[PDB]
Amino acid sequence: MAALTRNPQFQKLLEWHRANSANLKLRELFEADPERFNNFSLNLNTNHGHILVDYSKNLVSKEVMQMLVELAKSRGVEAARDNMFSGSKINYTEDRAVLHVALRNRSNTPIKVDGKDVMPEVNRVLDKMKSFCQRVRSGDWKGYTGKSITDIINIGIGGSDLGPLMVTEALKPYSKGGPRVWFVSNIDGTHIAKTLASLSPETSLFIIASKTFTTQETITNAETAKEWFLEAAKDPSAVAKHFVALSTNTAKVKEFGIDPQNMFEFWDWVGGRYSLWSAIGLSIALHVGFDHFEQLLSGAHWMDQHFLKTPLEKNAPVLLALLGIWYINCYGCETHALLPYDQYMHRFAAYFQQGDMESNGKYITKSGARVDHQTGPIVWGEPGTNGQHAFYQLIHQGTKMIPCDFLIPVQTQHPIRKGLHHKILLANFLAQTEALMKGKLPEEARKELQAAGKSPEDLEKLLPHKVFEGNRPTNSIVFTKLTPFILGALIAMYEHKIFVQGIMWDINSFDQWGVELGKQLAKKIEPELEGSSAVTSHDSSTNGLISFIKQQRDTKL
Amino acid sequence: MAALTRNPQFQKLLEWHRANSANLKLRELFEADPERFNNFSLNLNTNHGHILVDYSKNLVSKEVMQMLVELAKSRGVEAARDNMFSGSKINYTEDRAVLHVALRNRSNTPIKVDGKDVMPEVNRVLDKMKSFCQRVRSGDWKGYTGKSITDIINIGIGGSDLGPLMVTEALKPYSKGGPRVWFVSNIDGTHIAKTLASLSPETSLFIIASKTFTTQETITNAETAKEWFLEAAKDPSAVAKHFVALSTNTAKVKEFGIDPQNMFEFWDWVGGRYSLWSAIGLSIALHVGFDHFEQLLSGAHWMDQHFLKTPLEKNAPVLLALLGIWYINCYGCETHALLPYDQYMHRFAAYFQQGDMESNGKYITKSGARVDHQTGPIVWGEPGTNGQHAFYQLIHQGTKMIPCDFLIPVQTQHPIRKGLHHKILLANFLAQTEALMKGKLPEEARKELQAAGKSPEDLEKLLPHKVFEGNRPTNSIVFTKLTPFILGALIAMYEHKIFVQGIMWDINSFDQWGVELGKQLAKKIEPELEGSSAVTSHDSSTNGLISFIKQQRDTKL
Repeated sequence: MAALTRNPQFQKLLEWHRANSANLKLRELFEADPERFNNFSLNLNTNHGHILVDYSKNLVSKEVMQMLVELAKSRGVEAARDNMFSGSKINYTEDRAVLHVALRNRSNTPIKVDGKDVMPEVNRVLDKMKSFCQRVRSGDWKGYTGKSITDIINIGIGGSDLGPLMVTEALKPYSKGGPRVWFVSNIDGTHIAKTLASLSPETSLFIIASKTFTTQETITNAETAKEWFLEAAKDPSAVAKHFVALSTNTAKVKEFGIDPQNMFEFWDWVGGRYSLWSAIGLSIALHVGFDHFEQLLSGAHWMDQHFLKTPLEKNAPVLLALLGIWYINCYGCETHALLPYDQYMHRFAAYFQQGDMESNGKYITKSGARVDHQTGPIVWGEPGTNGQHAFYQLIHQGTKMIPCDFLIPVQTQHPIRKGLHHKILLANFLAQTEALMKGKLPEEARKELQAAGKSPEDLEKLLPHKVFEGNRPTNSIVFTKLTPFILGALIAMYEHKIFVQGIMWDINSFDQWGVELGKQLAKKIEPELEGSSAVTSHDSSTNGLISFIKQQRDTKL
Repeated sequence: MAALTRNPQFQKLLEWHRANSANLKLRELFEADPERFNNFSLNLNTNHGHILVDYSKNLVSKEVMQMLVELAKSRGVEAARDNMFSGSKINYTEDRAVLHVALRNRSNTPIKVDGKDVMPEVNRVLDKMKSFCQRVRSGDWKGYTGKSITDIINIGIGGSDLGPLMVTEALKPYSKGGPRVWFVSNIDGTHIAKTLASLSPETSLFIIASKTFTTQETITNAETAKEWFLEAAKDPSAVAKHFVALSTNTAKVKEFGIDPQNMFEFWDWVGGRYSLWSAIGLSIALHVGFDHFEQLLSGAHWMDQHFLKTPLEKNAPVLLALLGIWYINCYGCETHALLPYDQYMHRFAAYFQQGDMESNGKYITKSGARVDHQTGPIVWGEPGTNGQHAFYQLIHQGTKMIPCDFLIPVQTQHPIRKGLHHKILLANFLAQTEALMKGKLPEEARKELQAAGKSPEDLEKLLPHKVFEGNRPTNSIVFTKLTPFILGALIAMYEHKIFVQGIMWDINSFDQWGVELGKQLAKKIEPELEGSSAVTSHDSSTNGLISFIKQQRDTKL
């Protein structure tokens, strides 16, 4: 077996689930205990707003929570956490530290890697970012014709794209006085082409986000951008005015035409999917200003300290992680839905698809043994209320159990019509989790059908269709306002949730060996597509698809 | 029990799966049979491009496919299809026809509901759409100060939002000369506020899209837009120059204050999630032109005819449906990933979240029996290569089985860098399904590590992490180019896939009773949010969350 399944606290939990989970009914749990909300929620005061983590609408009793906390302890969560924070090389397959927490370590307490404090270098790069932000935002940094920069274009993939995109989208109201920001990520030529179409080479600055500065899709996009730029500027020395790098590859950066002074460094202990807090967040700082970026870091730091200092039984990321374990390893739920009732947060779910799924979509444990249990879930979701009119039909009346996190700010950034829109938004946020829990009983639906004037025959036929079984569990995460600080705390909270789950599963949340095979095979296919010759080097499907491509690419429609 | 589970062909299939499925190995299937691609793919010639549906990388043999087709016949798929196309009231809980196929019936062969041909009214509304599009796009239609329209704003949610948004995004290259299009859907005031901030009341045309014309989000947004407009125009007669309605509800459209000549009608037999083909598609036609809209309809019509006339064994939507049944009801896969390698198609997956999940997220059958089997899957995805660098780690090396549809056009709309970007995009499209199929054996990974110069200790430690188990099934759907016609065919193909699955499960794909409870409970909560007094009328969680909102809404941040 594996570490988790051999653990006696896990075995006890699974045994309890087998014998008792059918007796867990949300309606009954609330009726039996008026203190349920009080006992199954955390009201966190950050001093910059409150975050309420209400986990009371979950299929758990006091005893279940106790068993879950005991399991976290006996899986080594507390020790593993302290090891991360101290710079221990917990990314064991790559022999690397895991120190996104250092990037936002506002206290500046030394954190050592190989006996050396990383904080001076973290702060040196932050200082460089601040200076660059002043130069660009003030208009002092001039393009090749002497004009101020109006547009920033981040070119990067995965961890170099999703974070900056999600955060600038979420913090749009804080971008007054900032340049417009654009994100190019797909190798699909559509992405860069449609972006460049709306830009002037005179006033556009490109940020090339790549640690190695050899990333294929990113560098291809970067080179396309440079070609477009040079068509107008006709001067290779002008590239330094319009291109900067988030990288450590000084030689390659200089080769590209970028001034090495404008290379913003980060470190091997910064995972791509944990990198927005580093130099990778430069586009955030440019867009909303460095002050707001520091606030984002500070919110994450607050949550880091919460995670570090708080007993497990009232520790927010730990409890979220444990509820996830309960649903994944005991109920067997494949997915986890993130449903923010906030249009600004429209890329939040997509961000945590990488954060969660690339971290914990794993199957080999620390010992090298294959797991004999489930690991990371499929993360998905769309903002409310839109989801209600798209897929909530399935959540309410389908055949899947789907743990959902509902998220909302109390205060809106746009209190139009004396708060009418936000009142309705809040009402829907509250109603949906209430509905998911309560359902609608036959006696309730029957009276509605009778009042609607349905015949006895029609009523009988329609009745089961109108019944909601309910008992569908949710978390509700409510926060004062979606400020840079609060957003930072929320992202960090989920980062640590993912960490806790990874430790409990005995997997490495911080490597990504599963991307290698696709990369290898793509490099082999690339040169085969050129020219008219038949490709026979693969399986018949791959060959057949290539044949179709070669036959169809010249057809005039 | 239910119709599917009681069916002897289904029980035979399930028994076969139990006894034989573990012996299905994709790598070996391809090695043993050079004709595999040829035997498990459909190359459809539409005369306006080809669509290759390659299902050969699925965990199926000839025997499995035979059993699946026999099951479709035993479940009465052909008769049910014919009933849909003939105007029979197959939406049995609402006693309605299901006639999205009539909307795009280019042949104009009569389709009767209640003994009356629907085609004259379908065509009357299309003619009205054509005339209106000509007037607006030409610049002839003037706003209240006498200026041409520059911006179109669709206000609607769910079925009245997702289709037009997805299609205008996918067909962006065909929008040159057309007005800018905006989509407002969320009640969240951010959505309308940020849209209106970028617009002038003088040159903006609002399209209020709602089947019922009573949806709270849509009517509230519409009223907010009207108030903003009238603050500038100060003349109720000016509304007729700036507001049109797409609806079935003439009375409510009139009540809102829109001229009947500004109403584009559709019918009760047009489901919201099947409505883009109707008047609801007005924003598409305005953006890309009515000619391109007609091409979209024509593509759907081609696929409708394919579905209607083709033997099941060679019928694309039927085969896709059956493969889905195989994975859902035999393998127990919760999800289905849609992965278009096309940035323009970035909202395709989101569209089919509604299309699939709202249709087949059901639990009551035609006989009134509760299902004792799985129904509709959770649909999700992001376009390649973006999804590729986010979550494919889990697809390759997690603990979930995830059927994936990979989609790509052979010809790009933007063949920049002499086709370099598209070459890389195609290579990745091909490599990923190859990688998912093939995997990488321990001995293959061992040789790679040996060649890398790894010590025996370092090799043994890393080895298991580098293994890819493979045997992960995919469909590859490749088409000549993403034109309006081909897009129409692709959407219709999935519509019919969803239909076939619904018939086989004995559920109603065309109602949506599961959205009612949330609406009811939100109406009750709305007035409770007003004032500072505590709410005690709900469960303690709902009460506690309301208390938090009331306590936090006045804090300065």
